[PDB]
Amino acid sequence: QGTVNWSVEDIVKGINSNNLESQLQATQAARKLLSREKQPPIDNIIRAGLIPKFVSFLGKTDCSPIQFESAWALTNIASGTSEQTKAVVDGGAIPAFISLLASPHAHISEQAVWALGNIAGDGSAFRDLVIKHGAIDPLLALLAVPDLSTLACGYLRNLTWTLSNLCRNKNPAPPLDAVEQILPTLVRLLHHNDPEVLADSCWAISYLTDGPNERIEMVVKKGVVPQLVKLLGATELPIVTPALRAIGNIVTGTDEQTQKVIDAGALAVFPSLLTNPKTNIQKEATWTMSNITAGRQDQIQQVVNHGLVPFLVGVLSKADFKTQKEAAWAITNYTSGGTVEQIVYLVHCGIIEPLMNLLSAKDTKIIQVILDAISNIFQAAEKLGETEKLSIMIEECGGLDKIEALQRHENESVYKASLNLIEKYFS
Amino acid sequence: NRKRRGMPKRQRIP
Repeated sequence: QGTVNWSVEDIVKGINSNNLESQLQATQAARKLLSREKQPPIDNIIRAGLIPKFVSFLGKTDCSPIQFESAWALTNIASGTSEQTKAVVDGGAIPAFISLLASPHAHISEQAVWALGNIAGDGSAFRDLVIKHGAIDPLLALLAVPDLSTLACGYLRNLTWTLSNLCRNKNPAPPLDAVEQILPTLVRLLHHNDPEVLADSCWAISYLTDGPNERIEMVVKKGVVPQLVKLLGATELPIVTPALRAIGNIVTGTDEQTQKVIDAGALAVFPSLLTNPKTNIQKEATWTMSNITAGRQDQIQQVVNHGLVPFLVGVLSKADFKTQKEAAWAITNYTSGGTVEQIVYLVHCGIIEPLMNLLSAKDTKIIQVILDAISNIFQAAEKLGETEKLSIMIEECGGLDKIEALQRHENESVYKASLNLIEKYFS
Repeated sequence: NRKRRGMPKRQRIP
């Protein structure tokens, strides 16, 4: 009640006094204003020019409470818009917070961790700026214990989250040496028993694997794939989501990198993923599948062996359109690099009808994708001399009607392929 | 074929 609902001008008055305790009192009052969920007066506090004062309070070693209160107040200012975070940075908060990482008071170093997390989370520039100030060493030292379980849950969760922000964002991606420096601790967090630490550890790994093959390799070589695959089967959605994202990122790389995902036993989880109630999970799982069917023939064969083709037929038959679109890609990739037998197996699974039905979609791009898949399947049928057997299949399900109509489509690329099919296999 | 590729801030409340 003492420091509850102060006016900004009273806070300004207490902070401008030459009384450290008065300043502490005013700072707490500011912290409480900024701690409210309904429109905290962040811009009002900034306009009052209180930031430089807060920053100086960070270095008041003899008055830890005011160190804590200002750190908390600055954290919440830094949690706002880019402009508001910039204000905190502009005040010299970065080095001051990094100095607090070594505080003997756990709740104060934690607040510093939290603050740096918000600053780094703004984007690439501030992220790299926090790194240049040398935040990584002191951050990792806080996690350098024989067993993470001895750390307070909240403390560990904050450390993990802040680290994940240091791994986040592109253009540019985090510095290579920074990633290398962080990875070993990150891998360790990836094995912790706490659901929130696991979720944010997966997000970190997902950020790191979201780039060129070299970035993917840095992570893969650390041997995290088996663990990712395991977390991929976790019950918690917040864990599955980032885990799937990471696996999805990894299979966009080389065939060898993709193979590690397969060897880890990832495909066995996909019967669930491809039928998951959360559409975002279905979409990303199908997307992941499309990048696997874009692999080698022995990898396509692994997809067949795990009985995932029927699941692709299902998603193609019924699913959120965005998911169905990833399924169309999955089939086209499959038919592009697959053997004749593998492609034939596709048809026997019933891929044709659900494929034809999606030719009624208004998305020009999916029509192009489907038409290419058809071409590929006919080419496989040509080597068997059974193109006609396919023509009847497509005709009986009302596919020919749609291909014919696609000749009067408005898009150049579409009708070209349409008539090519029409006059080559249907005349 | 080829392969196709694809909260940051937290306020501390009571």
